[PDB]
Amino acid sequence: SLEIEELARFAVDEHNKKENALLEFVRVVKAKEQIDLTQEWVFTMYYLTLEAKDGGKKKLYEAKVWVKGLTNWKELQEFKPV
Amino acid sequence: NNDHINLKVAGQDGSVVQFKIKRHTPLSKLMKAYCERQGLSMRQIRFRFDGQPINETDTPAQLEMEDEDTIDVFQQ
Repeated sequence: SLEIEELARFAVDEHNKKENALLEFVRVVKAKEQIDLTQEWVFTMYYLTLEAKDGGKKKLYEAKVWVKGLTNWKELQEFKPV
Repeated sequence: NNDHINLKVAGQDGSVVQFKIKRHTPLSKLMKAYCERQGLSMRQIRFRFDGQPINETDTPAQLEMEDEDTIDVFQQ
């Protein structure tokens, strides 16, 4: 959950930098880590539901964050509303 | 796509670790990845599926595992 908020912060920061936005990171609402073994290289996908105040107004945002390798050893891939 | 399935590895501690794997990939790949992920050693855990022990050489397809099934892990 801590390691996951550090990811969610990064997702928000990249959404802002990729789209010139001023989103307000609140917290992680839902989170799944899935380890993908389908390729030569292991990677981990994060599927995050976080809420962020747009214009101060609370809204719910979906984020997919790609990670090379396993977590305990990064790139935003999608960021949308529900 | 249908060659890929989602699997969960459930521990006695109530930890659930989720994997996407090809059906004909040996389960050894998932086991060793699970170990490294959880700070564990292979020589000290065993895997079961439907109460039966799992070989490293076995594939999901030989065990007729389907999307969303759970492998269980215990201390050896």
